[PDB]
Amino acid sequence: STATLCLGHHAVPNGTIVKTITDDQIEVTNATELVQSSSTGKICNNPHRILDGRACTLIDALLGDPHCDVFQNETWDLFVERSNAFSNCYPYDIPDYASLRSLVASSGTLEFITEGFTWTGVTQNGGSSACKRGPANGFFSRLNWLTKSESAYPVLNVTMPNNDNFDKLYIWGVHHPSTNQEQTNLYVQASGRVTVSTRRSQQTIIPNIGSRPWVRGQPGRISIYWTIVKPGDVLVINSNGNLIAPRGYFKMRTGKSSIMRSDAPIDTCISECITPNGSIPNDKPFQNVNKITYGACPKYVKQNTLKLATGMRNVPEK
Amino acid sequence: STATLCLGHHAVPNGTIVKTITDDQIEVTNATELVQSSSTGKICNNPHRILDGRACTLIDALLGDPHCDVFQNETWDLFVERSNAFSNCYPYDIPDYASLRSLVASSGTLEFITEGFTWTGVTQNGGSSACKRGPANGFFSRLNWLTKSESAYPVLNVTMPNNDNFDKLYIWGVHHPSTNQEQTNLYVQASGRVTVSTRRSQQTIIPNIGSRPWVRGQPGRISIYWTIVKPGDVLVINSNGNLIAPRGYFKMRTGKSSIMRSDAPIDTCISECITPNGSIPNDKPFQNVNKITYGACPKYVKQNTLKLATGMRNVPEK
Amino acid sequence: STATLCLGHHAVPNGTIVKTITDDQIEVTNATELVQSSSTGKICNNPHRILDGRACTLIDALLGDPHCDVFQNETWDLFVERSNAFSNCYPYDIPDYASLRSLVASSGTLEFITEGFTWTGVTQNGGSSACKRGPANGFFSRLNWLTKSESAYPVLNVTMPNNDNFDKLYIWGVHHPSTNQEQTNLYVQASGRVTVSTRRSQQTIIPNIGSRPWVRGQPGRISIYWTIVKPGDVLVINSNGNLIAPRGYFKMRTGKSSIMRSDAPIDTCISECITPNGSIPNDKPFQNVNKITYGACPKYVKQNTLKLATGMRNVPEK
Amino acid sequence: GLFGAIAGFIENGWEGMIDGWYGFRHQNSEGTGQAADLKSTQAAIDQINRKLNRVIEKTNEKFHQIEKEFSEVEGRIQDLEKYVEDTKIDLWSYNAELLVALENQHTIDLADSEMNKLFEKTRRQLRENAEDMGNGCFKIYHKCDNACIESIRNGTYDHDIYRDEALNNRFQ
Amino acid sequence: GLFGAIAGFIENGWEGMIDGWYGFRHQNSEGTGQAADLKSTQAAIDQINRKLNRVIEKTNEKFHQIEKEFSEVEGRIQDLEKYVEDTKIDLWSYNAELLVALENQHTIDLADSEMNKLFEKTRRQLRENAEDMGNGCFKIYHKCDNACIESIRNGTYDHDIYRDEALNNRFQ
Amino acid sequence: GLFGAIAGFIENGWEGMIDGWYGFRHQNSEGTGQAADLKSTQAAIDQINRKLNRVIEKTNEKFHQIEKEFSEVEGRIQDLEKYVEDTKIDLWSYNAELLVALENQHTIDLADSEMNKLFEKTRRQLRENAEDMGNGCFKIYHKCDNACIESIRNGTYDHDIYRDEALNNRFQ
Ligand SMILES: *[C@@H]1O[C@H](CO)[C@@H](O[C@@H]2O[C@H](CO)[C@@H](O[C@@H]3O[C@H](CO)[C@@H](O)[C@H](O[C@H]4O[C@H](CO)[C@@H](O)[C@H](O)[C@@H]4O)[C@@H]3O)[C@H](O)[C@H]2NC(C)=O)[C@H](O)[C@H]1NC(C)=O
Ligand SMILES: *[C@@H]1O[C@H](CO)[C@@H](O[C@@H]2O[C@H](CO)[C@@H](O[C@@H]3O[C@H](CO)[C@@H](O)[C@H](O[C@H]4O[C@H](CO)[C@@H](O)[C@H](O)[C@@H]4O)[C@@H]3O)[C@H](O)[C@H]2NC(C)=O)[C@H](O)[C@H]1NC(C)=O
Ligand SMILES: *[C@@H]1O[C@H](CO)[C@@H](O[C@@H]2O[C@H](CO)[C@@H](O[C@@H]3O[C@H](CO)[C@@H](O)[C@H](O[C@H]4O[C@H](CO)[C@@H](O)[C@H](O)[C@@H]4O)[C@@H]3O)[C@H](O)[C@H]2NC(C)=O)[C@H](O)[C@H]1NC(C)=O
Ligand SMILES: CC(=O)N[C@H]1[C@H]([C@H](O)[C@H](O)CO)O[C@@](OC[C@H]2O[C@@H](O)[C@H](O)[C@@H](O)[C@H]2O)(C(=O)O)C[C@@H]1O
Ligand SMILES: CC(=O)N[C@H]1[C@H]([C@H](O)[C@H](O)CO)O[C@@](OC[C@H]2O[C@@H](O)[C@H](O)[C@@H](O)[C@H]2O)(C(=O)O)C[C@@H]1O
Ligand SMILES: *[C@@H]1O[C@H](CO)[C@@H](O[C@@H]2O[C@H](CO)[C@@H](O)[C@H](O)[C@H]2NC(C)=O)[C@H](O)[C@H]1NC(C)=O
Ligand SMILES: *[C@@H]1O[C@H](CO)[C@@H](O[C@@H]2O[C@H](CO)[C@@H](O)[C@H](O)[C@H]2NC(C)=O)[C@H](O)[C@H]1NC(C)=O
Ligand SMILES: *[C@@H]1O[C@H](CO)[C@@H](O)[C@H](O)[C@H]1NC(C)=O
Ligand SMILES: *[C@@H]1O[C@H](CO)[C@@H](O)[C@H](O)[C@H]1NC(C)=O
Ligand SMILES: *[C@@H]1O[C@H](CO)[C@@H](O)[C@H](O)[C@H]1NC(C)=O
Ligand SMILES: *[C@@H]1O[C@H](CO)[C@@H](O)[C@H](O)[C@H]1NC(C)=O
Ligand SMILES: *[C@@H]1O[C@H](CO)[C@@H](O)[C@H](O)[C@H]1NC(C)=O
Ligand SMILES: *[C@@H]1O[C@H](CO)[C@@H](O)[C@H](O)[C@H]1NC(C)=O
Ligand SMILES: *[C@@H]1O[C@H](CO)[C@@H](O)[C@H](O)[C@H]1NC(C)=O
Ligand SMILES: *[C@@H]1O[C@H](CO)[C@@H](O)[C@H](O)[C@H]1NC(C)=O
Ligand SMILES: *[C@@H]1O[C@H](CO)[C@@H](O)[C@H](O)[C@H]1NC(C)=O
Repeated sequence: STATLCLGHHAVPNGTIVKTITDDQIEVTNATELVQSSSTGKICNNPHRILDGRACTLIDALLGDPHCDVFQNETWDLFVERSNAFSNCYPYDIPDYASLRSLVASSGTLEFITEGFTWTGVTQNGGSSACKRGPANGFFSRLNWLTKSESAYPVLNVTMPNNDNFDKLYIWGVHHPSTNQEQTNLYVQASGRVTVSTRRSQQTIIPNIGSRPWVRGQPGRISIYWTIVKPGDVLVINSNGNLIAPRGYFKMRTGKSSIMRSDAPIDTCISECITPNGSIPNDKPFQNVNKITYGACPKYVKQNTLKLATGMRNVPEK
Repeated sequence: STATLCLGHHAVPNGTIVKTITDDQIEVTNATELVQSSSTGKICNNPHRILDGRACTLIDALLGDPHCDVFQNETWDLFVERSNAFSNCYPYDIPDYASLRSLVASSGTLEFITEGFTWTGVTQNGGSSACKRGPANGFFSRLNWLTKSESAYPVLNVTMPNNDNFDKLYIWGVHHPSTNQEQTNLYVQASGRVTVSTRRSQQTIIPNIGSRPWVRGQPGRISIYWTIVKPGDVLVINSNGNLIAPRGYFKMRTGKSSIMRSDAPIDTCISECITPNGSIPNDKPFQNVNKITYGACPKYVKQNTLKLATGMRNVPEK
Repeated sequence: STATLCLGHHAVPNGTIVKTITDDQIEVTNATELVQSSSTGKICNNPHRILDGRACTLIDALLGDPHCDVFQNETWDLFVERSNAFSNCYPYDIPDYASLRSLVASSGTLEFITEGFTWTGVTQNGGSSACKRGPANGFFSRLNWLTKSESAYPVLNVTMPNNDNFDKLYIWGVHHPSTNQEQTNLYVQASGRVTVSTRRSQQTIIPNIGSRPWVRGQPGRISIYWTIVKPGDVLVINSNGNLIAPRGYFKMRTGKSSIMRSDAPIDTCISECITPNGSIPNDKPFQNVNKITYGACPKYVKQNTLKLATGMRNVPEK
Repeated sequence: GLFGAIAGFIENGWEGMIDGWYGFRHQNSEGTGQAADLKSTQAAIDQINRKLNRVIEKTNEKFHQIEKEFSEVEGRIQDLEKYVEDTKIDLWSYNAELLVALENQHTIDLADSEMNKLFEKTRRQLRENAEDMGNGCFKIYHKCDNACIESIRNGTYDHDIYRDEALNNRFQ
Repeated sequence: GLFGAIAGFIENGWEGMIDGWYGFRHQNSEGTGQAADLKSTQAAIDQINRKLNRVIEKTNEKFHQIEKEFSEVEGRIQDLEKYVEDTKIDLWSYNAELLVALENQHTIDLADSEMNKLFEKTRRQLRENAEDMGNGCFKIYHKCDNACIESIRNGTYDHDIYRDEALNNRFQ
Repeated sequence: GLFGAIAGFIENGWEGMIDGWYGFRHQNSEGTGQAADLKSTQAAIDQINRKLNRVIEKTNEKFHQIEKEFSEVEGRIQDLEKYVEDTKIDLWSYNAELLVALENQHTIDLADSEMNKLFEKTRRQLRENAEDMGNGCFKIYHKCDNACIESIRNGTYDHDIYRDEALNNRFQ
């Protein structure tokens, strides 16, 4: 006689729990994960040019530590510094180390162009037993340890023009003898001095004498400084003792290059996002892997799971 | 016999696309722009007291570079530095230039109050051809170049108390001769020294001899420093050579003053918000002109357009 | 025959005003406050270990200013510096005061361990009238003023290994004599020098002679420096004049320790959140008291009141 | 409100209903009365309470941070320290402003949705024995006594019992 | 839209309507007509205008801040200055994006709700004299001339006056 | 949900329903049956899918930034670098928490609304031939075989054909 038509919606056996504005816990038929919680443990090899420092920090590669000679003129979109890297050269110290490591990392190039420096009156290519290059005593590759020649040390005054359209990164330094005897013995003058200036700046640094803890057999140390010379400017280096001479310049460039500290193996895959814990998918809005990232990466947030509802509410069925 | 009454809503010929939570594209009858994306291209001379550097950097004006003496004691809500500004006085260098440019800009005034010198034993008002003051050899208006007097450079020791109720901004310097001959010739002592202190601070700078690239004919340079003397305190300058003396102080006020780098022309109009691209209306919540802004301004956002719906959904008719 | 049943909702006399998306002013039956805007005006003595600096600044406490010796080996979850704190010892300067005050604050411990340095050739435990430890002269408890002995002052060279499993914070300094007579009179040598280094950090300071404003009668100033020696490393101090020797080191710890500037009385109560204005409840999401906070604290916001509606709209009857 | 019940097709609220957020008032042979709907009221409160609890049981611990007040002028570094804090502050103030704004709007519409739910719930119970007068009232077309009115409120009402009587009164 | 009126059970909009947002359209003995509902239209307009004003009359002042462009490479300190500004910029960009998204979604549902409110306000007025044809139109089962329709639009329509006539047409 | 359909006037869900989110179930002279409403289901799925895509296909690139882990204690500058990243992190964690909260609350009401729309779409189709029993089912007062039910589900149901038969049953 009469018919009975009923309307309804579906439901699932085991649904998914989600958070709303009125439930930190309510159940839906289906949800999707907004937070990337897991990493592969490995760093993909490539949308990005990856350079594994191996046993070298970016700096030591920049200075030319003998074992870091392989990184000579190398480039990188992302340099990878390892936890077990070490230094096997002369004891050094860099005021504002972080900034140098940062600007070179950002530049992403170690292209060292050797210039024709004019060191008249001294002995070049200085070295030590703390930086062996094979059986012999060596020194940093991009540096020139100058010492006395024929019983004198000249008031050096050398000029080096940037007749190019790009910026030059000059990296030099001064040497800190362990004793006065060493000072006069190496540079003749009881007190040394290094002044490296451009029409835009100057950095007049004075050697410091005294005993420091033996590092690889050396009480002394080398402090390290840097200078940028803009196109149309000239570099003037004026020192009558204790100068660790440049051998040229590094070509500076702008891009997306950077540096990361990670022990994560480098694998052959393809992943936009890079974290110290490995590469990770960027299909999710957020991530809880590491706040350190590089490339196309999810915003790091503290929550480990964030469910976006993709189905109605789940209501059982009797 | 019967009637028919239909309820409806309007629609428009050409609607407006907008974004929602369930659509990145949906058409509504009307909407309004939330992102200010255009500038007149000029900086309205006001609410804000604007001051065009014209060719003077706030610093050069502070120091007193000859062509910048027109700015003597000027004030400003917003200083505008032009990209073609230049320096034509004695080659100088300021450690932490950024900070000084900042605290002065924030102070918004160049009010200079000359104080009683007390330079007994030296020659004052030293000058240079690199800082021509008319036909003559000049120097920064606010600085006093001291030199030997009658074959001797005293062990300077002057005191200047701060008996006022506001902080005083003293800006002095030290000179770096190009050679030893110059050093002794100008200051007699083979090594100069400048020590400016208060009961609260103390900064001692040592000159450094050496050759630097010629700038307007000079190989030497001046490193510039500053000191703030609080009320109740006193200034003491102690030097036996190489000091570039202060001539007084700058009044230090707090407010809404600031500085900006822009080549935008300063027209006559009224605009609360100023950007290097010019002024812009602040009736919208967001703006895409420049992240650099001064005054009541919309927040900067990457998006060049955000439409806020102001009417229902637009449903055409076949 | 009929019956009439009406449905309705309630309303209340004195309703509450709240803000929405379509109304900045609309009335609801009830709402709750989300902005903790008030104080007790006092800082609760618990949960956090609180330490009232009193008249002593954390620094002076660290250095060992006489009236600050009660603070020897003190610890704190939160150190509290007062506005009337004063320094009653020898004039001192600390290049980078803020960072020292900071790292020390975060370590939250003043545990000092006296080390057996051996100063051969000099006179120790030197003092000043500006360091009246009791009626007689004195000096910072943790520092050792060194002076000539039997008309000489050695090229000091003392080593101190870090054979522990933790980091040591050594704080030393250098003395700046008022005049040359003072320099040669106290340290014989006409120019002093202090060099403190590890296999990782090397810092060398050169004394700088001059007259500075009298403080507790002294033109001379002491500049303070610090040095962290990591496990497995070693400290080497080399000086032939002007060194203010370390007496040992401070244990360095990591935790939730911090410092705060206030004048708020410290009562006996329990408040998780602490602010300069005193403790304040943390049951509300936001607060308008002070942006400076310590502990589990509501985010500071400009808004002084934000009502969350907790009931329907209020529509009275007339 | 999206549902147009509260402050809508229901002219105004009852200051007299002090036992609930929702209820009925009736006028029958036996008199005029007023009960408050518990089920309905409880459902509004449970939702607003969970809504509230999400916003107030949460704070974050922050110990050593940066400084925020300075005794002297410094420059570059200090500027950055302030911008940072000022920036952070504006963004939370925005979050707070938005939070309540959103929340309050959903809160007003939820109370409206609950009122309406009770009304449709009631209308569906009455079937053909009553009509919606449009002022939030159903004109029940039969003699519905205090027992009949109770059966409607506690949801036991059998439209079949009064059906005939009502249709007679309706279509006459 | 959550209410399924606009772009829902109401096929489409009326481009002929230029003096209102919502309105009626009839076809009685006297022909056909069209009139905009001021009450309804204004309610939507008033709400959306308030909505708008909470977002436009507002901007804060910032004077001396941090530099944001640099002529030379510096390192650590500069990196931080850029990170800070960039971080700030993304957070606001995110806020703006989300504001319009939420706002718009709510604006579309609100306009849709106001349409439905009008429909319901009408249905209740007509009582048992009309039937919902399912397309936003009511079939009034009784001679309703221009006056009769006008009373409906102005809300003074007296359902009793036509109930009998109507009930006969409906159930015959 | 704001509409009171799902987890409301519709007691349960149908785990038996595997071809759609919404649907019809009947009982008539021929027996029972079940069919999913494609139109309805797709409308919800399409909306929710757009909602999702606004949140997944999107991430921005950041290369050189600031350090965030430190091997040594430094003080002022490092504090700022940490405060900055920490500040950034909390702001985003809050955004993520609020987005899903909002999104999910709106997703549950939308699915509920779409269920209500189908109910209304059905009620209007049936006109005076059926009655809402209050549980999401309609009692069709006339012999309605499989074909008759199908015409309803595919929306071609002709109410006139059964009006008389129905009116008799309803008011007798
Ligand atoms: C200032 O103090 C410093 C630190 O105390 C001090 O430096 C020390 O110098 C001695 C050498 O004079 C170093 O001793 C060396 O240690 C290594 C350990 O790996 C040895 O291999 C070296 O062997 C030499 O001596 C042997 C005798 O047993 C010979 O067999 C051998 O061929 C080598 O000639 C040597 O023992 C000591 O390591 C440093 N300490 C540190 C931490 O630097 C310095 O001498 C003092 N300054 C002055 C100028 O007095
Ligand atoms: C250390 O090295 C630096 C850099 O090489 C060096 O500085 C140079 O000094 C020379 C002279 O001492 C400068 O030469 C001058 O160049 C300018 C051109 O820009 C000319 O105006 C000068 O004029 C000469 O020629 C004119 C002819 O028209 C005559 O009218 C005039 O009287 C002069 O004869 C002159 O040639 C040169 O500018 C600098 N270069 C740099 C890079 O600064 C310095 O001399 C060296 N240190 C020492 C003191 O040994
Ligand atoms: C470089 O200039 C500075 C600044 O003028 C100068 O320092 C000054 O030194 C004088 C001493 O030459 C200080 O004078 C002292 O003032 C305080 C006042 O509070 C007194 O305690 C001292 O008392 C003396 O006189 C009393 C008189 O009865 C005696 O009873 C007592 O025993 C003392 O003899 C003394 O007068 C002056 O305070 C400082 N000024 C500042 C602000 O530093 C410095 O000496 C100059 N350089 C040199 C050494 O040439
Ligand atoms: C450029 C130079 O002089 N190289 C020296 C080097 C340096 O003097 C040293 O690095 C300065 O710190 O010294 C080298 O030997 C060190 C060695 O010298 C002996 O004469 C002495 O007897 C030893 O105690 C020890 O100091 C070195 O290898 O570093 C030699 C090198 O030629
Ligand atoms: C205060 C003073 O002595 N001013 C001198 C100035 C300074 O000595 C100089 O700036 C120190 O760096 O030197 C001036 O001269 C350049 C001039 O020097 C001569 O000795 C030389 O014979 C010339 O060829 C030429 O180099 C200067 O203008 O800077 C003169 C000034 O009086
Ligand atoms: C503002 O600058 C003017 C200079 O233009 C200052 O005027 C000088 O005042 C001193 C006395 O303090 C006189 O000896 C000079 O002759 C004045 N300079 C000249 C010649 O113009 C004035 O003192 C400064 N005051 C303010 C407004 O800060
Ligand atoms: C406003 O002025 C700026 C200059 O500060 C214009 O320049 C842009 O600068 C950014 C640097 O952040 C560059 O990435 C772009 O390449 C520049 N844009 C172009 C194409 O010149 C900026 O474009 C100006 N904006 C407006 C509204 O005119
Ligand atoms: C939810 O489960 C369904 C099954 O119909 C699947 O198609 C979908 O991908 C899941 N949700 C999303 C949007 O990921
Ligand atoms: C990199 O080093 C090589 C030698 O290995 C040198 O010839 C080359 O110039 C350097 N890079 C360049 C091209 O500047
Ligand atoms: C859109 O709305 C704005 C204000 O809400 C109004 O000023 C504008 O005129 C509207 N669009 C048009 C042109 O109708
Ligand atoms: C309810 O509303 C009034 C106004 O918001 C409010 O002040 C009162 O505190 C609220 N009730 C309580 C105590 O939560
Ligand atoms: C300070 O504490 C250390 C333990 O860390 C202890 O060895 C030393 O004796 C204490 N000094 C005093 C003043 O008690
Ligand atoms: C809190 O303390 C600050 C100073 O740090 C003061 O300026 C402010 O007015 C005080 N406000 C309160 C919450 O009492
Ligand atoms: C409803 O009311 C009637 C009359 O008051 C009563 O008999 C019946 O048991 C009630 N039902 C319930 C469960 O409240
Ligand atoms: C409503 O319409 C009727 C018929 O046209 C008219 O008599 C009455 O005055 C109207 N009411 C108003 C005030 O609009
Ligand atoms: C609807 O059902 C009827 C009867 O079963 C059938 O004739 C008609 O073709 C169907 N329409 C559609 C489009 O499914």
